[PDB]
Amino acid sequence: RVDYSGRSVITVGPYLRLHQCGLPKKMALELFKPFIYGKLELRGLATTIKAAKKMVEREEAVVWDILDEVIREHPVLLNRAPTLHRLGIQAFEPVLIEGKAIQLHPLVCAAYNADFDGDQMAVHVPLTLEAQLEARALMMSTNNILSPANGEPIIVPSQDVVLGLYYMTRDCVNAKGEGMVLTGPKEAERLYRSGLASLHARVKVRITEYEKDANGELVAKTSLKDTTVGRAILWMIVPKGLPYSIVNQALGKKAISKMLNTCYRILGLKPTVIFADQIMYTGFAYAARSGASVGIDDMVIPEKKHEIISEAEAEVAEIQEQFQSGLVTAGERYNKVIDIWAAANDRVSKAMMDNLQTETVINRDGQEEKQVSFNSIYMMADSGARGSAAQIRQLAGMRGLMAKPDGSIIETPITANFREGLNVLQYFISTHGARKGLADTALKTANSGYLTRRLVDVAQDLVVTEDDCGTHEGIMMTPVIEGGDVKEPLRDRVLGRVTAEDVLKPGTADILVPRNTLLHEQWCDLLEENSVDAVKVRSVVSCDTDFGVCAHCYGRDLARGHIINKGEAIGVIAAQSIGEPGTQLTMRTFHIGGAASRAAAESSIQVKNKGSIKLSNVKSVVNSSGKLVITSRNTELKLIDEFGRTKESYKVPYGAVLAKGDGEQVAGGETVANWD
Amino acid sequence: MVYSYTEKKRIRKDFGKRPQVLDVPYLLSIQLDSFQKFIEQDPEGQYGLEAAFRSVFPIQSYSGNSELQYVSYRLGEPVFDVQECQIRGVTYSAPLRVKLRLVIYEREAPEGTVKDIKEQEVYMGEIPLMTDNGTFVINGTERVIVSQLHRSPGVFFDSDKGKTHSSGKVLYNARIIPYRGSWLDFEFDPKDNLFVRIDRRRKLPATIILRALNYTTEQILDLFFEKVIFEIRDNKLQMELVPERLRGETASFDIEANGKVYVEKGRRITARHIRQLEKDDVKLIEVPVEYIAGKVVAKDYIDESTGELICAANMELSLDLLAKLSQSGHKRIETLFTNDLDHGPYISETLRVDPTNDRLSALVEIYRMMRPGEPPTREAAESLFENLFFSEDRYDLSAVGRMKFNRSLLREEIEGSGILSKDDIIDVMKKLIDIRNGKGEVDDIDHLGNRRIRSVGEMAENQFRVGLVRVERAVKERLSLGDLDTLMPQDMINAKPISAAVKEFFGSSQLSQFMDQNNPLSEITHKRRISALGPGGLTRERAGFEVRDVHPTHYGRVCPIETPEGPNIGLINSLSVYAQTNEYGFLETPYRKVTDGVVTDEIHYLSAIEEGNYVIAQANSNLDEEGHFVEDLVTCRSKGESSLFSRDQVDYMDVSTQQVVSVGASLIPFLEHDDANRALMGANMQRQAVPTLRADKPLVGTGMERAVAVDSGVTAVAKRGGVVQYVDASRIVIKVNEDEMYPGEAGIDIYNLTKYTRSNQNTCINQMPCVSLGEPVERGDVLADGPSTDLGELALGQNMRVAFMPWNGYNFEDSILVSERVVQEDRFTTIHIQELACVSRDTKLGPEEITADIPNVGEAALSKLDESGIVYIGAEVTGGDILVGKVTPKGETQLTPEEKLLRAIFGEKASDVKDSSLRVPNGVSGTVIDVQVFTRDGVEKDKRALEIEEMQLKQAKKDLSEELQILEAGLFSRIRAVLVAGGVEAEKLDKLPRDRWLELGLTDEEKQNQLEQLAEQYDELKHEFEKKLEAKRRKITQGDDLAPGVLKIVKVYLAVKRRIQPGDKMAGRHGNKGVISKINPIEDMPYDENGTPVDIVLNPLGVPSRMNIGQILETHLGMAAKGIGDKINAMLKQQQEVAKLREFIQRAYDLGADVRQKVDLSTFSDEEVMRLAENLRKGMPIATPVFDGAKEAEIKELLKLGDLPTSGQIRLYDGRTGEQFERPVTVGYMYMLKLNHLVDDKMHARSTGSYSLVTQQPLGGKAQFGGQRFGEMEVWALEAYGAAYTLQEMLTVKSDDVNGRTKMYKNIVDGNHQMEPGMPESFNVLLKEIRSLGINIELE
Repeated sequence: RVDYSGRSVITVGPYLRLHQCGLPKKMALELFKPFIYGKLELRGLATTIKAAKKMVEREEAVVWDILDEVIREHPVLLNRAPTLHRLGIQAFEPVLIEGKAIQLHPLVCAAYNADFDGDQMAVHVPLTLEAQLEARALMMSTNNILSPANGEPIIVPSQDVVLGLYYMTRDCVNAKGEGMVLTGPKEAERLYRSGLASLHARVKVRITEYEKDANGELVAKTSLKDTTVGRAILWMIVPKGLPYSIVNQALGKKAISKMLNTCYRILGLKPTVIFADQIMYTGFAYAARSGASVGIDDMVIPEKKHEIISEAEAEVAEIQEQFQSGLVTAGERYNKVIDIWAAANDRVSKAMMDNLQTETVINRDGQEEKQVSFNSIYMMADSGARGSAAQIRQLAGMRGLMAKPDGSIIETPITANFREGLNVLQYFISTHGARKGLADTALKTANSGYLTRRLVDVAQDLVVTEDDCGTHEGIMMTPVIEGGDVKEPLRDRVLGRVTAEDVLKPGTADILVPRNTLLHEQWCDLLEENSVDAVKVRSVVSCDTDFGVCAHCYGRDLARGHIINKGEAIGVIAAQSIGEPGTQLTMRTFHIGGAASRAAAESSIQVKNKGSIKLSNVKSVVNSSGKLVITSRNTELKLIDEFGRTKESYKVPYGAVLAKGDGEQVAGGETVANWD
Repeated sequence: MVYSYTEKKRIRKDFGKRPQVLDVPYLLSIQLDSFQKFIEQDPEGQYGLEAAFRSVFPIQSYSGNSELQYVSYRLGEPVFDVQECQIRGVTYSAPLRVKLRLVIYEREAPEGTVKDIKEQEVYMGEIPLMTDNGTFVINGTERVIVSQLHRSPGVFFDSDKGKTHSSGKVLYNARIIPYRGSWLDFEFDPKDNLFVRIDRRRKLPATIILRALNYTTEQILDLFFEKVIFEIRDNKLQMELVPERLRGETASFDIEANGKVYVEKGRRITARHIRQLEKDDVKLIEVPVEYIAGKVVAKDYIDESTGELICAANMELSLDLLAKLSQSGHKRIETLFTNDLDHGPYISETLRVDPTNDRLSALVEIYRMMRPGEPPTREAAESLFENLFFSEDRYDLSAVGRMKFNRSLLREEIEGSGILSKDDIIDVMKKLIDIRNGKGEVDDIDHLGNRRIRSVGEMAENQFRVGLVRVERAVKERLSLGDLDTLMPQDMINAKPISAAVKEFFGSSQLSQFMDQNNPLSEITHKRRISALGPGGLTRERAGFEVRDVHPTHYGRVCPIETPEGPNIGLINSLSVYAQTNEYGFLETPYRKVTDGVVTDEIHYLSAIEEGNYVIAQANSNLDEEGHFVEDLVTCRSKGESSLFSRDQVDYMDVSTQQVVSVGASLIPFLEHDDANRALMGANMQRQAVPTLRADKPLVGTGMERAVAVDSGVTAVAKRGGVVQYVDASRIVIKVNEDEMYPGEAGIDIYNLTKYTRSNQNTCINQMPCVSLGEPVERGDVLADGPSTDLGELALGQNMRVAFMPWNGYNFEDSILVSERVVQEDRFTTIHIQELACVSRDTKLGPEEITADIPNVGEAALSKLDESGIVYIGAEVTGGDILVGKVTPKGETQLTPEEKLLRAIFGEKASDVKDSSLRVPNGVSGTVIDVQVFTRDGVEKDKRALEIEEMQLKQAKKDLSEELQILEAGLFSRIRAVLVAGGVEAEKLDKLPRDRWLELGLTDEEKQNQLEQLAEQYDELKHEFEKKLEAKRRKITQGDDLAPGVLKIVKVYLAVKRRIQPGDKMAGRHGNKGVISKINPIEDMPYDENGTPVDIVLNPLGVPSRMNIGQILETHLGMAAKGIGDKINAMLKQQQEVAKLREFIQRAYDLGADVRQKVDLSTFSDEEVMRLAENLRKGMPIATPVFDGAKEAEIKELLKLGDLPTSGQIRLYDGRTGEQFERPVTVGYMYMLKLNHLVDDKMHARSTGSYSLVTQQPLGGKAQFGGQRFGEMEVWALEAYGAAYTLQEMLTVKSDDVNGRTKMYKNIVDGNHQMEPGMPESFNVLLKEIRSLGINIELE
């Protein structure tokens, strides 16, 4: 049952600092009573312990001042009750806010996964040195950014930050202000005065640049770049060296999180860390100033919907007519009708999108040229703050079809948009499948929890004591290269791993034996001489250390900076918590994660990059018809470019008849063999 | 007609062109109907107490020559009242009367009877009753039983193909389920033999149990099978032809039929060769001998020469056996068909494998299979076989048993025997053999045609019947003990089985429970609920797949929307508004009849079985005045699907579109626009809304809540309405009109309003008068409003100003932003009434006196408490103050004789050490409502309760004295009327009583008759009124039955005002419910062109994100409504004439296309609706139907008529900086929701507190102690963060270690900061338990 808990409910402070607590005055001084007694003791405002107890029970106003003297630097650790990963508990610096709730940083709310629907909150008070100072030097929310699951720094500047920065960075034809000669301080006078819109196309305002390529020194620069006023506003956020509105502005999309990653790539402490919240302050600031809204006029219903539903209904009418005649079987007729309503729903979605961009116009002067659409639905879809093309497809276009009891697509589609009145049976099937979705999503939590039970019960065994034992065994690193396009590059797999040999390029020089692989060296060997995608890298699984694991052999990374030390759980708890979010929710009907039974090489073998397609570990057998077949059973079919790097490689099973076995070339999307 | 007297105050504007011909039923008729059929007297013997008394009765002992005949029963009046009984807190039950008559027969003498026995009624058990709202009063609780749903009795056809069996093939089975007793089922195995499973026991072959039915194998094959024909005369081997009985043949030789070959040797077996001998008429033919050996013999034929048993039935024939049989002189031979095409070789493996060939050994074997412990003695095998299979007591097929048994049996008459039948089970075996044969259709488990709901009537009939049998056992022992018993039904019948069965049934059951009361909505939708829990219907505690799904039978009766979104989903349901229960428990829903091409106005209720074959049109359709449909092809449904059908294919109609929704989700407008998932969430959130101070009827609505509020029984309605005389918050009286009255007793109808009273949800309830005075009241008009009700119209939440906006990041996800204006407007403020009871007494050391001292405490609490009594009513109780003083004897006497007669014990007198005081728990502070304490018999010298005991006498004397003055005054005025012309004197009679001296003498007849009569009924009403007044006062001062484990009970009501709160929570009608981030000042709220700061700020991103459509139309249409009310309010600011505003009001009513019958000014035009303008001056009551709701065309037309910009967007300025926000902004007015989620109730902060003797861990929350809990997920979260400190000292220092807490708090002084790691005492509980275990581990 622990101790010292407020058991509060989350509120969202936008203001103050990323790590700080809108701890309230009511939750305060209740758990701080010992610090108040010792405070009145050392300071001497009271006489005896009982007298201090009287001073606290009488709720004097003087107790509030010294209470603030304690609260400011006395941190509070916070966690949500359904805890999953290591960042669930974080230390903040509390400040009093009038109320019964706790104002919490929303960017941290996504880290906790907590929602504002009213889920409870467990508030504990740390005890003295090891707790306060350990959570101060370790568990702080800015001190821990990187997540040892995905490996990328986990920050969610979504919602009104994505929408607000989207409205910030964008252009418009004509409108007001044209170009501006003022450059650096154009937002204050131009924006706050009059006549200058928040965003204007074709502005000559110059932007100063900084080059960090020098050693321990920044090299300045300046030049005139065409950039919108809002982009000039966003540039004032980070004074440090940036691409200066090229990659630092873009469209105001997840690329803002990308430039946040590139900004965090250099000196991950520092004004890289601090003042980076100004993206949030301007995000909700000028997002609130924007004041996006949703209404009846916001959504657009395509007029092609009537023609598509009518044409599909006529085709299906011909299908049921052929079934009435007996020419078409019930199965092929059912799956066929499913195909026509599926492709027709896709048509309604595409026309929906067409009317989502090019139908929205703005009247200025002749108005023939119009302008980019200001619709909030399009700002959410393109920006990525929330929503998706499927949810919007249900808002305007067709809703799709599913059946919970049957498991097959129903033959009675929903032709009514949300704006239009839905049919009674349409609402019946929709609440059916929705109830099934609630049952599944409610079922996945317990199963994921049990999975974490097993995995975490296995993971307890990691001491991680010795640093480097110098083991020669390491895994050969090769890209996955599966399907038409490669799923992941080999640079991300080989990045940040000890390398026994790992010779890039045709064995010229590349890395030496005793060299660590960092982002700069691994990025240099990845960018320069990329023809070799296979490099031998030491792994955690292979370690010569008798007891525990070797940190140098496993790798260097953590929530904090690189070069991890011993005593860390590492992949034990980081992996046990990494598998929690994956199994927390199934993908679609969960048949996606299962065998799809349809693959690239299974239907028609395709190539990624243009090059010579060869068969590795196979015996080429020519036939009398001119085709080529593999004599062995398990074979390999790979596409090698001119440099020699593997583009796409798939196992070639026996029985595949190809037009050209070897010696020819292939382009993007080429099918060598086709087997049913 | 459209009188609308009670709705003239507020006429809610209705939309949609779909009329409702069938009005909303009283809708409680399932519980009210089940109750009124549960207590009834009928000659037909309907299910109930009469069915149980007739079922068990006559009660006759074995060989006792004594019988007990039933006089049935009659119910009496309870001792207490409904509201008064709920206040007293005692169970509400009426005694049972009309005991059964006895009988005596002479021993050894036939028909001899000494005398007839007719005995007076005897008290047996207590039968609780039901309130008009559908509740049950037991110990002052609500006690409502949830409706039950399970399998209806009858023959079941089940697929039952196991997915875990790996066989990949369907295994058919059928089980007959009686209403009571053992279950009988059949089981297949891959051996293709019919098996029998009874009450989970191992499955025996069909031949052993059917042999136990005393049917020989000859009757088995000759009955279940056809013997066909075989004839042999001098080995001619002639047999009949069955060309249509089989498709196939194997011909090794030619076969000639009547001089012509039907099928040549090796000829084709095709239908060309079949129909040649089939269509033509052919007789018995002669074929060679080799065809006998392949066929299987049917009947049992034995050789006529000698008596051997050879050639037994159901056996294979041998080539050498043909010579022994055919040459034995057999007259005829019967052979089995035994060819598998449409049939199968059933029962054969049962006959072969079945060990027992006889009924006796079969009964012994089934007895040994039933009882594993005792070998069968063969003596009771007949009683076990009969009572186990076919018997009157152990069958109980009831009604649906024989109804579904004959329905699936394909019989004709509905009525049948209530016990199992041999031909019936043989028919089940034959049709089941057809199921194994492949012909016939199986039945669905989830199909509600096989389901029947059970209610309080049938359930209480079952438990009460069980208790009645428990009585029949002991009474059977009493009658069997003596040979002749006179006046037997006196001490022989005991009330403990009845009172234990009904009082334990309604007292404790899974279905029976008290309700959490928030608004009348949660009370009515909690009153109507379908439950698969309890006995039957529960497959497993968790998970399950096909049981939780939704069948097409869920369309028009149960609501798929309303549902328990918590751990168990798809189980609890909610019946439709128009749904009803059939006589067998089936559920029927309305459909309008259609004859030829016109739609007749009659509507019939149809169940799933009847409506399954019929085709019914879609809910929405085009209608014409001639009755024909406008469109030729109308959307209709037949079975499990829907498609366009011709106008001649539509049998019935769906009437309203609300048949598929329930009362819970039916009040959410714009359902077709909003997504079904978020509508499900909102419908789940509607029940938790706490009632607030001021109830403002929703300006957006449906119009069903008008009937829900009046039909919920929460509001105070009026019977036989009339001209109101006196009004008050405590009481309301009405003078009844002379149109309809009873000739006797005269009088007027009086009503007692309930004051602020605690509910089970700790909320506040009360009723307030909607009428002023002198207003005519009709029958059914609501006089007063309950909690969260306004003018008989349900409002459980409050409207407020709405603007869609991000504001400075204070609104994120579902977070909510509330203005300080609503904070200053008292809105959302609610009263939470908690009850505090201090009840102990019961000490062998002497009784405990209430108050009169507080030991070891100063005068601070003595100032709040009275000297001889408890605290003042409506005081301020803060912290640990003592609300009711209570003492205890404790040590009582001792050496230094009780401290010299309590001298050193000061003024307590007990001695010292009384902990019995109430001592209000910390953290709870508020004002007290009323102290009900306790009322006992023969109690004296109690200063408490004196004021309320006097107040009840003054109340009953006041309201009874009113009727007394109406009576005596009426008859006195009749005296003043009759004395005319008999010696009248206005100046004398208008200044004196008697009436000149009792009407003087006049003409003799008027003297004695009129005067003696006036004195007769005068003293009769006076003395009778005083006698009834004393009879009522005796009931006031007699008290109730206190728990024997205490001398005196004390209970007090307390209330707290809790208003809008920063953390709090809020909910929408469309399912958005979130916490409030911070309450912002008015100056920081953006304002419009008129400078009106916005009250609420929500997140527009949740509309696309969470797929909530109805919020846009909600806020915009609400902005139109408050635009009407704002313009009319401006007219009142200008003090315009009635007519000038009357035109705009009428236009406001009739604008649009039809969609209502309402017409303004229709009645006198100068009152009613004219004042209703001043009623709606704040807002316009606009309603939309569920699926028939308003369209954006009429919404933008009305909002455009309200002078507001048609787009629904107004240019807005910042309240902070004053600058304008770019682009227009969507604003509006929507209906919001205040819940019980406030963080004063949710949030409790704690540091150190009480622990437990087990492991030294504290109990948990709600105890004002503990740190809540950080579980194993937090253990792995600290192992995840890599902190050894927080985890290690976590599990140890706080609970399992006292050293960590002592050394920790000691280190707080001077701040040593060290925490002792310690040795865990919980680990010493593990070492402890292991030490109790036989392997004890000790440290070295």
